[PDB]
Amino acid sequence: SMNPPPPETSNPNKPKRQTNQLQYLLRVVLKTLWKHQFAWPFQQPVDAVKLNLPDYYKIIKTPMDMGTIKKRLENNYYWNAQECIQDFNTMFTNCYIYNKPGDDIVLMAEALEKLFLQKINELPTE
Amino acid sequence: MNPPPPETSNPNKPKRQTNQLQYLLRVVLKTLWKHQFAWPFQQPVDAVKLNLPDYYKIIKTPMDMGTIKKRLENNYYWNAQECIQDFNTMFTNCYIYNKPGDDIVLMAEALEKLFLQKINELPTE
Repeated sequence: SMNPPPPETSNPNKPKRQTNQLQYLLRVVLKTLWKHQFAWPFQQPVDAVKLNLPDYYKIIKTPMDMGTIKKRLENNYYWNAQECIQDFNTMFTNCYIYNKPGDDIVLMAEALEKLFLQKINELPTE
Repeated sequence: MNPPPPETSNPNKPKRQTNQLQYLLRVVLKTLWKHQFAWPFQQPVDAVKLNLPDYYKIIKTPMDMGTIKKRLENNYYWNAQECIQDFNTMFTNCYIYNKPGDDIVLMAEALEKLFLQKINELPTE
């Protein structure tokens, strides 16, 4: 029933680089999704204890949230833009996995995913 | 606490069935209901669930698509403009409660654009 530690956000062993794509993922994609009116359930790790969801971390074994993605971008945790895109995709699919089609939280996640994809469509060239 | 939803049946008002009112239900309501952006507008805002204690302090004329649907089905509207006014109230309530450029406002603006495209083909009176 207890929450796991949050995902790691710093990797001292891993080389760092700053690219136009990674800058855009933080300053455009993360920032835009963060300020969306539907963003609140996704801004921090699911507190399954406080929300009374004892089965959440039995079902969701690869948790991800926007606060973690923000920290990973800030800490240069990602070398390839695709690692960051994968984390966003994990966050959305975790919502679809844990919940059921038509739940409001799912409709919120779907709207964020569609906006996310629109912003990714304009990712700077590699 | 949320207010009661808007009234949708008026036992005193006479009733009529017109091409414009049919179109508003069968075409306009139907098309808007199925838009990707429609769900936040399909029922009254549940300000208790969303923890928005200020919503019904700011929005004193609430309106939503489910109420419009019911009003059309119950012949609550005599004039098509009464129904058009309700859609317009729905959209402006979003602009009033929120701020320019908010994502929810952009959603309402897209629904309003579609609404106006459909109203442009409303049958004549």
